Amino acid sequence: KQTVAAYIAKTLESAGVKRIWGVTGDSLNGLSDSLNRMGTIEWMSTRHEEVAAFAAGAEAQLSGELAVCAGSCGPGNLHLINGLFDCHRNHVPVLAIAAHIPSSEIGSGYFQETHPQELFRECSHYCELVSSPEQIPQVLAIAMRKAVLNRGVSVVVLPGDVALKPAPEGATMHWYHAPQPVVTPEEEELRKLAQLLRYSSNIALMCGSGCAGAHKELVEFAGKIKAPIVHALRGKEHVEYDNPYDVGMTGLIGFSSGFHTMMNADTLVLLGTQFPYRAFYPTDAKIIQIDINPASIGAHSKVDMALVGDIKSTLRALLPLVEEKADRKFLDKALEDYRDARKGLDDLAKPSEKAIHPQYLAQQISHFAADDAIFTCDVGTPTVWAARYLKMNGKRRLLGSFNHGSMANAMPQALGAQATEPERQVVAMCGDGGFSMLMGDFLSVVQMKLPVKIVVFNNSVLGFVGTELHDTNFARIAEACGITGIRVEKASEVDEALQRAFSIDGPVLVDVVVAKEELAIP
Amino acid sequence: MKQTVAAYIAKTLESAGVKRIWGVTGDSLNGLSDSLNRMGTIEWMSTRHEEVAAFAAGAEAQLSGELAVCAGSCGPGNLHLINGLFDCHRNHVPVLAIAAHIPSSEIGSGYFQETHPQELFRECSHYCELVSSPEQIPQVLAIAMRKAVLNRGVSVVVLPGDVALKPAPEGATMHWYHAPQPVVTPEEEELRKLAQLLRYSSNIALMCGSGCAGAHKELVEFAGKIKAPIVHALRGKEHVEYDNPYDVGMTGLIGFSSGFHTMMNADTLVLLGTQFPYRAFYPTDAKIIQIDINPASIGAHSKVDMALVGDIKSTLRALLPLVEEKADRKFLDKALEDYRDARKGLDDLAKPSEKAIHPQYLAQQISHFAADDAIFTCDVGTPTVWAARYLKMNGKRRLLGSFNHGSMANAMPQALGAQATEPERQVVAMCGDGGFSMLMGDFLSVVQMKLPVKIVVFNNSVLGFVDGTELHDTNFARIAEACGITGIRVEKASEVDEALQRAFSIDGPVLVDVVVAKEELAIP
Amino acid sequence: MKQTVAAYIAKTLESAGVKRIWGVTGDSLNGLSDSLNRMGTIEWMSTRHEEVAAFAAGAEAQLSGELAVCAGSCGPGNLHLINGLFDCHRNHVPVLAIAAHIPSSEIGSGYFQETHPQELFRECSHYCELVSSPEQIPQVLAIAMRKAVLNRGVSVVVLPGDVALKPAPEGATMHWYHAPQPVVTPEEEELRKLAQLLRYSSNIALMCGSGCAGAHKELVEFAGKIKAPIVHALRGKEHVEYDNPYDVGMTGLIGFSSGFHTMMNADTLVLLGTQFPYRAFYPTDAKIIQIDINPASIGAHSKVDMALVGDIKSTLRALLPLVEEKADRKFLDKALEDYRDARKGLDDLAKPSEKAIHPQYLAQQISHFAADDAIFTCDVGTPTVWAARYLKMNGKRRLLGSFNHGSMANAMPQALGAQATEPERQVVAMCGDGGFSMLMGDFLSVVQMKLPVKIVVFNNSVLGFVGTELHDTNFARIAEACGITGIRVEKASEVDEALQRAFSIDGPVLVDVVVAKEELAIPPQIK
Ligand SMILES: Cc1cc2nc3c(=O)[nH]c(=O)nc-3n(C[C@H](O)[C@H](O)[C@H](O)COP(=O)(O)OP(=O)(O)OC[C@H]3O[C@@H](n4cnc5c(N)ncnc54)[C@H](O)[C@@H]3O)c2cc1C
Ligand SMILES: Cc1cc2nc3c(=O)[nH]c(=O)nc-3n(C[C@H](O)[C@H](O)[C@H](O)COP(=O)(O)OP(=O)(O)OC[C@H]3O[C@@H](n4cnc5c(N)ncnc54)[C@H](O)[C@@H]3O)c2cc1C
Ligand SMILES: Cc1cc2nc3c(=O)[nH]c(=O)nc-3n(C[C@H](O)[C@H](O)[C@H](O)COP(=O)(O)OP(=O)(O)OC[C@H]3O[C@@H](n4cnc5c(N)ncnc54)[C@H](O)[C@@H]3O)c2cc1C
Ligand SMILES: Cc1ncc(C[n+]2csc(CCOP(=O)(O)OP(=O)(O)O)c2C)c(N)n1
Ligand SMILES: Cc1ncc(C[n+]2csc(CCOP(=O)(O)OP(=O)(O)O)c2C)c(N)n1
Ligand SMILES: Cc1ncc(C[n+]2csc(CCOP(=O)(O)OP(=O)(O)O)c2C)c(N)n1
Ligand SMILES: [Mg+2]
Ligand SMILES: [Mg+2]
Ligand SMILES: [Mg+2]
Repeated sequence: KQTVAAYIAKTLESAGVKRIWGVTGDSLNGLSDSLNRMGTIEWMSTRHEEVAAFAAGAEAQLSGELAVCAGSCGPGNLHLINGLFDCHRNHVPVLAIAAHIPSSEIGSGYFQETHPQELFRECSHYCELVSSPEQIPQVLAIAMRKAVLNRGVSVVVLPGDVALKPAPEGATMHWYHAPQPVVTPEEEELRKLAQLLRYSSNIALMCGSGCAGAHKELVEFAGKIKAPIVHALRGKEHVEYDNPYDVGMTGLIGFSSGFHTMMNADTLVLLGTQFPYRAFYPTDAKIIQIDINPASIGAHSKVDMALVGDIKSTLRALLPLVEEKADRKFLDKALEDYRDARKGLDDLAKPSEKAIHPQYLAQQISHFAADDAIFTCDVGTPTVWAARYLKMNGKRRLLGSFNHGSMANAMPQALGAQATEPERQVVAMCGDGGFSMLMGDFLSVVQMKLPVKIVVFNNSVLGFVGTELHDTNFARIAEACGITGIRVEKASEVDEALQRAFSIDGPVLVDVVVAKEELAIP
Repeated sequence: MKQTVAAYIAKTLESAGVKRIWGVTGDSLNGLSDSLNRMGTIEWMSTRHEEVAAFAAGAEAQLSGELAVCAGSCGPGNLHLINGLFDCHRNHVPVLAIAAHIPSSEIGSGYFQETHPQELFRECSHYCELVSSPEQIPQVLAIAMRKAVLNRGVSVVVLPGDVALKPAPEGATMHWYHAPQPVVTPEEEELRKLAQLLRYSSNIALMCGSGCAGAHKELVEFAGKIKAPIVHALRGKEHVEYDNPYDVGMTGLIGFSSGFHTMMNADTLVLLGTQFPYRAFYPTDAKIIQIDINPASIGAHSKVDMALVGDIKSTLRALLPLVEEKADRKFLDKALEDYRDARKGLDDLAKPSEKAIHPQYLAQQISHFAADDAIFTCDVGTPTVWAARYLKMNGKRRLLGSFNHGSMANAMPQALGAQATEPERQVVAMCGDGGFSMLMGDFLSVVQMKLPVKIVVFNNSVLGFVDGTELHDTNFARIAEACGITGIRVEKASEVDEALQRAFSIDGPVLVDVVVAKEELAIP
Repeated sequence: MKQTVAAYIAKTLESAGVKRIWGVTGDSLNGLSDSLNRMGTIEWMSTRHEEVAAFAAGAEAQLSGELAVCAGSCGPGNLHLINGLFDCHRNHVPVLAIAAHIPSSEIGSGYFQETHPQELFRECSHYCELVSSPEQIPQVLAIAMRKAVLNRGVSVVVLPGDVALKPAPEGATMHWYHAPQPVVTPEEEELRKLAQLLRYSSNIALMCGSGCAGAHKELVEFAGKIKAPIVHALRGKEHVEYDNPYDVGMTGLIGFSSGFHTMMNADTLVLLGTQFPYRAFYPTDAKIIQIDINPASIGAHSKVDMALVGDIKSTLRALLPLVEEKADRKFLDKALEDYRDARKGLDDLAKPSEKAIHPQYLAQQISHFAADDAIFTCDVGTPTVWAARYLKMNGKRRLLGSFNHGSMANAMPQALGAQATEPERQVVAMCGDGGFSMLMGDFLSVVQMKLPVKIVVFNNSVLGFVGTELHDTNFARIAEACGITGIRVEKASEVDEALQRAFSIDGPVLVDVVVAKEELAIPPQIK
């Protein structure tokens, strides 16, 4: 004998969830009451539910495990929506509990009435209203299983009255963790691919986050066929380290070596990528794509050969079939292009008496941040600088809103990262627009005591792609909130400001006045 | 080489091997019709109601294992597809629907025939998008086709008639690379855990669904190794219920005692590739193990103590060598004995009589006289019960229905698709009188398309599965004759054998209108 | 009152005056069937396809002016209603759809027959909600019924079969108060402005749609006062094209020259209760004034220089005394002359011949021999063209079609609803061969319900309006096999007697008329 809400909480507990992110409301009484009497799952109270969703997404990204957020009826859960798009687009396992108005009032135009079970369809792969307690075991099981195994958001919509009703007595709360299966293409398909590669030249690999966990195989594959690698942004943390074949990125924020290697390839292998910018794929090259998701195949380019498979096990099965190629002209030219490009990048990142080049600031962040720091970066120029200047190493992490493309993601994600890894350094590279767009949750940094290092790229503008922001002193604002604030205006002050911020035993905001820059590198 | 968006679509489908498109025309489909006529390779199959086009395409996809296509004109045209598309999607068969749409310039104004197909079809598809711009078509079509084929379901492309007539992007490619399913099998560690669990479990039953298609050999070997009786969900019947000494029937209301009891009494239950939806028929204190390729199926209709994601064939192949042979066969032997009793009860109901024709007799005789490799379709209603209980399967015969979506009137439309896909093969539609008359207009398609379907109407002059249950008494044989198809009216049990034999021999379509009694479901 | 949710619904409908519910049963409808049986007042009308139940309910609501109801079982059952509900909603007729739903405990699990009707029906309704809890039903049903009747369109109530069987709330009331439409008239200032504008406008035409229903007298008086020819949109035909010396026909592709030119050449155009959707047929150079009760109609298919919200009857009554009589009638006289030419062209196409039966001859003869108060329905396709051009209206006859939603196969199903609603009245369905065969199963409903519909099939063995070839079918033979009289007509000389026979027979009849391919154009009259 327990409530529907208790059944949910116990089942989550069994699946190993550690916390739920949200803001309360009366519609969530059943859930709050369960959490209080359970005393194991921790409630993380944010100032805006949007931030709860972002934070849960960051937690799921880092842990590889189901994360949970919740919102009260109407406006409460509606506030989650932009953060849930980010979670879903980032392919991270997140369950959203959307509390709903009393079921008796549905359809009458009631106080706070919305229809969450319709609103959230696009940003989830499962979304249903629990009208009856008898639904909860099936609805919760499918929701959790899809969130974890399909890697995305599931939404359970729970009227507050239904939450307080008795759960079905025979229902079980134990959760069996089923890992991903091994997914690899048919042997014949691998043989066909190997044969194709045998007779292809000037091959480049475009690698995305689907290569996570396959570093060793990827590097061995590139070396075997002599293929330079370019990586999509979400592949950066997984691909751009211990990798003599990596030659950068394309797209507008990429650089010349990535751009040319991609354009000039005669054969292109897309490995676990969704890189969306169609005009950056070459016009006449064979294109081969390997992905676990049929929906990704052909999404942003023609495809001459498609294979469904997980990158790690596909490459393991493929490697022994692939003959080593001696011809390395294309690779050598790409590497030479890369050397030139990096040098161009580096020339932009120097100290000056004029104004602080944000690329200098980003470079120094990378230089002084921990060996295993977790970085988040706001959509806007901070994404450009992170892409171009953060050095990855297989331990560091980079989170952003790279697919959904939302401003204001950095600090909220940092919040989730820091709570998930309390001992780890977390550095939020924020825009002034981004930081102020969800500024209220700066107070969460204090309230939750999460030592997040916030660095604001204060260009007092909405700089990426004019439209001015009033000269704001964020350091002063931090101090007023009870967090250490450091105002940086001279390039010579940068090094010491970052070192101080990182050493302080607590959260810090470094407010750096930076120059407006350009995207292209001459 | 300039070409229209519609031509680009048609060429791409041609390259993917599509042979026909099912629909009814309209002006909003001019682009498409024009290019099908120019191309002269994909055949246009014109039905009387677009709902039937969708059912038929689903039957084609079910039988061929390959992408099938249907189309509808703007507004009401494509809207007519919807019930059939639910059936396709629920049956997990690869179908592309081209929904022609009003001219894009009139969208949002309350125009003649305005609907929003890109919203309507969300639920019965895994991909559904409006093509506003010619520049979309290569990506939209690629994703639509790839998802339909590999995710096994319906994709919808909504195409305003004016956009269809615009130039396709010049660099777009129309060649289609056929990517087969991957091999999907659980990690080794998980298989060893399962093997260990089975080693310490007793009284194991297997509940097998259509996910076992292609895995017959492994399934039977597995059951024999651990001594587990098999019960099958309805959509597993054609794949599981033959050359199988472990099979003990079905549960659910249309199942029977042996299936019922074996399921209820098991201490360990292994769900293999099944979505069997009737929650109260799963046992209450059993360990439940479920193997499925689709995370959404896991735990959908029962608790799950151990879940594994994997394809049945490849999972059982990897699992078998890890599983120790069990000597204890009491549970299996008792299930088999139950089964012997149940099958005798079933047989007692299927006898000729002077009173009235027992539909179960009729079904039994259909099974007896139909070809070794006949394709059967059956209407939702009593014909589904009789098919389930009396059609003998053998690894060549096929059974199609609307088993998940549960729509009346599916049998003849599916038969239409089956017959066109396999022109040399015998196709037998087991129809209800409600079902047949609900989409009766496409009976004319049987003549127009010259598809020798054998239609057998279970004429109980009622909506018998379930006020408004009485249908005015109707002679469907007479209606057939008036349409130019042979009609045989059967009212005495003694006439059944010869009526079926004549129908099956006739070189053309035939409707056999059999007056059958009302029957109870339970069996004494 | 101890009763179930379904019983509460049935009693409330009974109190609102509903006489019948159209549908096909299913187990998910047990609660409702149960209640209807026990009540014995509302009649269940069983069709062969639920799509037909929806069309038929729409026809009933169109003719009676009152709430009509249809129902469907869970999943495929109610899903089958959808195309007919689009027609109802687009025709602005009050219809409640009861969509039975799977047991609420199975929702979200991928259950047998699972759909989400509360999402599917959003576009073709102005109210659509799931009843999860018995406590909802009084509010949900009250809003559903009120919106259907007063907003004139479809409301959908989605009702899981288990919830249907639960107790209704004990204090709920089942009595229904009928609230009529309010009087809606523009503010006096706006009428004054309009009158002033008309005073200084010339060459004025009126484009009149079904919003003019009930305003014939005022409309004709208004046109005469300012000397404005009237053209009518198709759905205005039955309301406007009779006892009207100002009416000069229709535009659009199926309209004719006089309508076309009057519309194109006007310097001032007044849209009265119309949604005429074909944008290119509005004049490019004229002042446009639109009066409508629905803000969503204003400017939907043309620019608008002056807009007024009001009901046509009230608005014209308040406007007339403000409007000065105009002496200048050149524009009107020219339109009337154009009209005389156009009707003559129309008439020349409607002659008997030994070659083949011109469908326009067939339509003309239907109009000539049908009752003076017949109800006509016509399939989307050529029958709509012929009805538009050849049916003579008179203020008693009615014309139903699928004119906005534009669905094939509407004619016979609408005829079914019309005949049941008016059992003593002659109902003539002008069907296409495509239309008739597309929902042919419900031909059996004509027998089962014993509705004496007169079906006339324009058998051109093609999908003629717009892969169009249909195998030669003999529908008369099919009728006979179904137990209905069938008359096969192949010579023009046989038409007159075939129609007279069909209309006299005390029962339903199908007249299968082999007709020729035609064109929309009408050759000009001497100039
Ligand atoms: C302001 C801004 C500018 C940007 N500009 C650029 C730019 O110039 N260049 C750039 O590159 N990015 C840019 N982006 C980021 C860009 O939008 C995309 O987010 C990114 O390029 C996609 O990276 P990915 O392909 O790894 O994406 P993901 O979305 O992470 O794709 C993962 C892919 O791998 C597949 N996959 C996952 N797991 C496996 C597996 N085990 N085996 C096989 N396949 C698997 C998935 O199905 C999916 O297709 C920008 C972002 C922002 C905010
Ligand atoms: C009137 C009527 C009465 C009915 N009553 C009954 C009844 O009493 N009993 C009954 O059993 N049915 C009954 N049904 C049918 C029932 O509703 C379901 O259709 C049926 O039980 C489900 O069968 P299944 O599990 O094969 O379904 P499917 O939907 O075919 O299930 C397939 C499952 O296998 C998975 N899968 C697919 N491919 C693979 C693979 N390669 N490897 C691993 N997994 C895979 C899928 O993800 C899915 O979960 C009735 C139907 C009707 C119309
Ligand atoms: C094959 C085919 C071809 C067609 N071609 C043509 C054609 O060539 N020409 C043609 O005219 N039609 C044609 N149509 C029909 C056409 O599509 C439109 O449905 C029709 O023109 C609309 O007529 P209406 O304005 O009366 O429409 P309705 O939809 O009946 O619009 C009524 C309008 O009045 C408003 N209203 C209602 N009540 C009141 C009131 N009391 N006071 C004020 N306003 C009120 C409503 O809000 C609405 O704006 C065709 C149909 C078909 C099937
Ligand atoms: C919520 C949201 N609003 C608007 C945009 C459009 N947009 C993208 S980048 C950007 C500028 C971001 O400003 P800031 O955070 O200050 O970053 P900057 O580029 O200035 O460094 C805007 C307005 C967006 N991506 N998301
Ligand atoms: C489109 C549709 N309408 C209604 C139902 C509910 N229903 C299920 S079986 C049935 C009666 C079936 O009639 P018939 O085709 O004659 O089969 P039988 O009478 O032999 O059971 C009905 C009305 C349904 N499943 N699908
Ligand atoms: C359900 C539906 N499908 C398709 C269309 C497109 N369409 C419009 S008219 C027509 C021809 C109708 O054929 P028929 O009923 O025989 O009429 P006619 O031949 O007299 O034009 C078609 C197929 C439609 N409007 N509605
Ligand atoms: Mg900025
Ligand atoms: Mg029957
Ligand atoms: Mg025709």
